[PDB]
Amino acid sequence: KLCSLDNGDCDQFCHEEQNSVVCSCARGYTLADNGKACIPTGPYPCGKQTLE
Amino acid sequence: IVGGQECKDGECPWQALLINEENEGFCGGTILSEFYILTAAHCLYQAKRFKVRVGDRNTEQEEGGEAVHEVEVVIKHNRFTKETYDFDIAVLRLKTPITFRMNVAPACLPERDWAESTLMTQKTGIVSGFGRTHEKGRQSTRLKMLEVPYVDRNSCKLSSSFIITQNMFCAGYDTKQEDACQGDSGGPHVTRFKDTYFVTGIVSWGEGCARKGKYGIYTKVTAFLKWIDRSMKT
Ligand SMILES: Cc1nn(-c2cccc(-c3n[nH]c(=O)[nH]3)c2)c2c1CCN(c1ccc(-c3ccccc3CN3CCCC3)cc1)C2=O
Ligand code: NA
Ligand code: NA
Repeated sequence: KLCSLDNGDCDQFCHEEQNSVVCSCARGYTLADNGKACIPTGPYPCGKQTLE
Repeated sequence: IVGGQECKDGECPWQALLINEENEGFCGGTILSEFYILTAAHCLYQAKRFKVRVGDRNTEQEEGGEAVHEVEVVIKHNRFTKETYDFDIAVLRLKTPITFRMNVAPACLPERDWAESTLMTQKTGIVSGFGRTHEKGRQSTRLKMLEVPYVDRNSCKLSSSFIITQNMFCAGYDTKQEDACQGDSGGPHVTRFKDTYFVTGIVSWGEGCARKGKYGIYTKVTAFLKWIDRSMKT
């Protein structure tokens, strides 16, 4: 299933490479050590509501 | 927006408002970065000279957090025509960068395939704007939002009098009398994925507003990502 099974456990972008899940993030985010989560590089990252 | 709910503090930070010489909102926009606004091409005919208001939630009251930005470059899609409403997309480069704060933050641009397989396949997206609250009405002074179901491509074309091209998509309700309206044009259609809002559409047109058996027509943002990317380099 890979990316079809819960987005490949990716926070954002899911790709399939050499029959495996490869995650990536939009600009302003860095991919975490686990290669799954996306970490904002600074204040006001894209697509986050400013509720706090 | 007909029906829906008001955008509460910090809920729709990517909303931009195109304002004319008379300082009245006429179209919406999406904040992409500190220098770029995404809007509909048809919006560029609604006013001779226009500025971009950000962080505005209520037009009657100067919030302080609101900022007006002048447009340096208007990057309009050459394939746009009022005859078909196809390619209803434009990118605006601002003279000064937007200051990100509460109610001022950009929406994410997704990657093409993932947006199509993962975002477009979600049950709903959120449309927002300062457009008409009833088909026959005045522009809203309050920023509104509305969760709209993604509509099946076949149902979409059957619902319409006009040709629904591959650069367009339907969203809305067949019976529930809530939808975007005149003035919401060029505004955001965003799809939430794990608490991150990605820009999926540009309010384009509709046969009146909130009419039964009809939907909101949006410019499919995925179809113009490279064009969008290229525009942000100029
Ligand atoms: C009052 C009003 N609001 N509004 C609007 C605005 C924004 C959102 C929504 C919306 N979102 N969701 C929902 O229900 N409505 C509604 C519209 C109107 C009037 C009609 N119009 C429209 C209708 C049809 C076409 C068109 C379509 C295809 C080809 C050529 C054309 C253009 N040609 C055919 C006709 C002449 C040239 C253009 C404009 C609108 O879009
Ligand atoms: Na205001
Ligand atoms: Na409808």
